[PDB]
Amino acid sequence: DKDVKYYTLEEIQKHKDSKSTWVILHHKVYDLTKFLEEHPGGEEVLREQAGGDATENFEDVGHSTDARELSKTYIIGELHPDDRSKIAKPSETL
Repeated sequence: DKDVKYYTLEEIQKHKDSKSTWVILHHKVYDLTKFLEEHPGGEEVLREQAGGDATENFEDVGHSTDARELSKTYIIGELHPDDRSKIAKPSETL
């Protein structure tokens, strides 16, 4: 409600251990901890790209033109602008 919650890619990569699961959908960190079983599909399918690159594995699924907007109420941030100043050249590395 103020701020970008710019989360570093290190931070997000921890979030798949037990409960806390975040999933990234076009330079946006979506928190889906309270959307695992609540997701109409299963649970583990979100976890398949927890703490990283869920983009390609989400837009491709082509959800709808109503539900993908709903994700915005679950945006907890986006890629930290240091690292994301570097997407420009992926050369990611590393």
